[PDB]
Amino acid sequence: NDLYHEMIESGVINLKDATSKVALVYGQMNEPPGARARVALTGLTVAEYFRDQEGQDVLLFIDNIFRFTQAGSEVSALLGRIPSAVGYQPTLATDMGTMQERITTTKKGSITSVQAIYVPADDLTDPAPATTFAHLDATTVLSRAIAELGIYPAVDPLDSTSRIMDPNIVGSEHYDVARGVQKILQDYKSLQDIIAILGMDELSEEDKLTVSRARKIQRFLSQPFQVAEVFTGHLGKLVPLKETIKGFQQILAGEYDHLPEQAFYMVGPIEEAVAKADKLAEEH
Amino acid sequence: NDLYHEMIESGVINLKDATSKVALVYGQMNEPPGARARVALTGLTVAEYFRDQEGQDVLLFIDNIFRFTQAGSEVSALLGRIPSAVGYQPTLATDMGTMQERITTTKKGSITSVQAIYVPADDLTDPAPATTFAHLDATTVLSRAIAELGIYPAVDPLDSTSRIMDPNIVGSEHYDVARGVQKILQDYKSLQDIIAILGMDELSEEDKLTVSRARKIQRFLSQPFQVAEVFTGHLGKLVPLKETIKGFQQILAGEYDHLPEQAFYMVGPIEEAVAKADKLA
Amino acid sequence: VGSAAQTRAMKQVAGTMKLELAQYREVAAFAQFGDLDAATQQLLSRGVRLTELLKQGQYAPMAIEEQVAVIYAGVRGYLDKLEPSKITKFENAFLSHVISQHQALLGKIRADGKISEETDAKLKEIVTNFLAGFEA
Amino acid sequence: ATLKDITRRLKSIKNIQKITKSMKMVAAAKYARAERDLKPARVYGIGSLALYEKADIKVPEDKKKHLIIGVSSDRGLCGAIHSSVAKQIKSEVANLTAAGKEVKIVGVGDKIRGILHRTHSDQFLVTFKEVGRKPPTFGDASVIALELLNSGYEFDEGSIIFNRFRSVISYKTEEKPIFSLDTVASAESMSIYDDIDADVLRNYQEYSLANIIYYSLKESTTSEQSARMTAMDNASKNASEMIDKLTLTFNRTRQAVITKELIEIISGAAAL
Amino acid sequence: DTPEGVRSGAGAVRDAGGAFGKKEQADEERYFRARAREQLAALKKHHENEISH
Repeated sequence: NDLYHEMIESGVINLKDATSKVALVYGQMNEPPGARARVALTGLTVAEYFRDQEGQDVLLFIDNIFRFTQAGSEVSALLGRIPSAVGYQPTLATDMGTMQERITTTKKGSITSVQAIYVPADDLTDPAPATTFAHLDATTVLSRAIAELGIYPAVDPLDSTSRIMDPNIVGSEHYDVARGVQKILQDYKSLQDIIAILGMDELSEEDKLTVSRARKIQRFLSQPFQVAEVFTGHLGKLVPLKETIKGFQQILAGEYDHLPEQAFYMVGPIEEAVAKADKLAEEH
Repeated sequence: NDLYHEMIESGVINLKDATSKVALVYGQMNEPPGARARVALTGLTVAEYFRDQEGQDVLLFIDNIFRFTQAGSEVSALLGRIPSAVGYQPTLATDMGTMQERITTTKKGSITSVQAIYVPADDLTDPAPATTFAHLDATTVLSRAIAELGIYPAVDPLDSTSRIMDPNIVGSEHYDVARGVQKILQDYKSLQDIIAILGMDELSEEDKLTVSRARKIQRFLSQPFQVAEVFTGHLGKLVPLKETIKGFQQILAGEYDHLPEQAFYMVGPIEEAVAKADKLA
Repeated sequence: VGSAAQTRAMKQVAGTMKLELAQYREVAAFAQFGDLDAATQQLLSRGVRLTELLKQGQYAPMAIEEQVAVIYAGVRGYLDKLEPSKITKFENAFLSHVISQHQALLGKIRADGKISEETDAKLKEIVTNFLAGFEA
Repeated sequence: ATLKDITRRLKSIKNIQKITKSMKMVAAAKYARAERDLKPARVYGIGSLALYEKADIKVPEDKKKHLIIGVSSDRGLCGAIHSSVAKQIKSEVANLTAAGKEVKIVGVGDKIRGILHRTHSDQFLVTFKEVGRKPPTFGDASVIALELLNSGYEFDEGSIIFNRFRSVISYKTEEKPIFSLDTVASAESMSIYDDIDADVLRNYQEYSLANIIYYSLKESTTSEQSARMTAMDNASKNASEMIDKLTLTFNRTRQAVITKELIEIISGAAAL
Repeated sequence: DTPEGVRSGAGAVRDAGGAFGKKEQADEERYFRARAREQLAALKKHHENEISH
């Protein structure tokens, strides 16, 4: 209901005219297990019509595809199937593929599909999320620990992967900056274990510099969202790709080492990052 | 056999005149599984008569109620039932509730039920002990590790709970003392890992005070038992409640910080603790 | 948040209480004190004060205005000087004092649903006066 | 206690063990160096000691003020190296200040400073940092003593406290008095001494202060390094015991998980 | 050695969420919280300097 009302006021759905740009297929958890296992098929059928019959680009947004697999697990026993590992249906991968292979960009038309996948008990090794990894070109894993740290979005920098992450595709500078960010965060992860025993005032200056830069990068990863304006209270920001690359490259180089870490948290571009630091100094 | 003869000696079971005050129902482990699943009901029925018809307060002491559940699991397989988690009967909660619900104080009479519950593999997440928790006002959880350290009884200070631990029921002073003891023991547990790896040296002098006081409390929780005189060689000490509250007040405040922690082990009231401390010259 | 399912008066103090408590949780998880009064010791003292404020007894629900009053008292730093183990006594005493003497303040808070600047000034007066007179 | 939880704890303690072992190795190297030059420092300090060793000098009856020089490093993880020194300082300031002598403490060692920063901060005149990170030498003691004179505080009576190195495993918190005052330095003992004049006697006491600071530092540093090595070794041993227990628990839990999933699958099959 | 043996990784101390992980978390904060104050004060001095000039 929140999405339906939001799109009505946003204008994506027009109840008066016929310029609506988003169709809605809903089967909630209130629905029986059988219904929750075919709503995804109904939605993707609508998307397929918007791909084959009409040669247009479509965006299929599905929430908790996991429910597609889970609903099958709630009915396999009655269907008469011997339980598979953990408890999922024996026809897990086959049915998931049958659904997912349909959601692709054919030569006729394109379907950019964003699928939310619930990770049961935050266990990525669980069969339901594990199988869906192979069916997705770009994966963004949200870590609870980062969300506990407060970084929103909670994208795990060292777990998210994309097939187009190729210096030939994204460009050498983009690839280099991204890999440098990931490496510095890995080295920070390594350093934390040392910190726990030695103490922060015992590490070498290189170690302290690495920790500081990594923390700055982690804070700068956080970006206020327009949909999250109600939650955070900060206005939503959208950062262009060029500005993102430039800012992270500058932070890696160390041009903003003098700025406090707080300045990089919940900001947009690095221009907002430096500007925030000045405000804190004025309020110091 | 020991309890029967012990009660005969004490006079609780008189074999001459009807002055006996305790009835015995026994379903010991030698019995077949079916019998062990109903003996508790037999003792409950004979208790129920005294509760309702005679209108007299009764103390129903049952041993290893767990065995009642275990007997059910053994017969459930032969009764043609799909096994539940672990392997227990699918009717564990229902049959346990049916048995326990009958053991309750009513408006006719009162039954103070002391039921010993065995935890398999010292595991309290096992379905049998886990379900029993909901049917008990007061719960005492003995821990093997506490017994390993030597503290007897092995009651876990931070796991045992009760429903009359209310400041408007047990009293404000008593409530405050109990909560403070639990708090300091919890903080010591929180510092256990840092101790175990680094050493007590890498702690704040304030933290060392908490550790030192908490250990004294843990030792003072231990008490010589009258039925354990023949085991430990130390005479049992029945401590009145007021003495326990006052002693733990004194220990929490810091009055006996100078005393060694060993002086608090296997003692009665805190006076015996200070006497033992002086004895440790 | 329930799309603003919290009264405005509660929100005003709750946001800052939440931020302070988060910062206190992040910093005061060591128990191995070395020496930063301005940065840490200031923050963790406020965190302890707010935690004692959050502590509540059983079968004694507080009206939203009274919660706003006590959370105000703690979050404005008025109780920072108060002893960490005496915070609870201050909570009870201040609650009683407000309910008896300044019941009109509670009524205004409840009716408006928001602590205005004038109501804030009244609360400042009340808390400061009682805090000064808290310990005879 | 899921296998996940057991695994997490086991991995953490394994990392802790590795780090502590490497730290023990580094502390062992530093201790080997510190013991090496402790032998040259030893006789040099004995030269300072000889002053009151032969010219037996004692504080007359009482001094208006007093100086307590507690030496230690700024790096912990050395058992009670800092704790023992702080305890001795506290006992002395309790022992003194009853007679009226105004004790002042120079906390060479930020650890000593911090330990007494919350009780005896007033008594602290000047605290010297960057101690223990680098092997001490006379010039460092030169800086400490010179700044001590630059303070201008009348340290008529002085006392230096340090953990003298006894063995690779044992250290003693020795205290050496500093009879810096010219009056006490010029007692009956120096009646037979010829060329010494009051001015050069004050100079000699100053140089003695500097060199006794040097000698004390070398003893403390070696003791600190040895204690750190021992403590890290003990931490590694404790981690080893813990990981052994956790590995046993992990094996049991893993086997239990496999058995449980087997039982679930079998039960599902039979029910069909 | 043998792959079967459980292998630890970087960050395990913090991932555990135990006392040592919390100590590392708080210790990092205490250091950089102080560092930010020094950095912020230096920035304020820089701003005052450029205001003067």
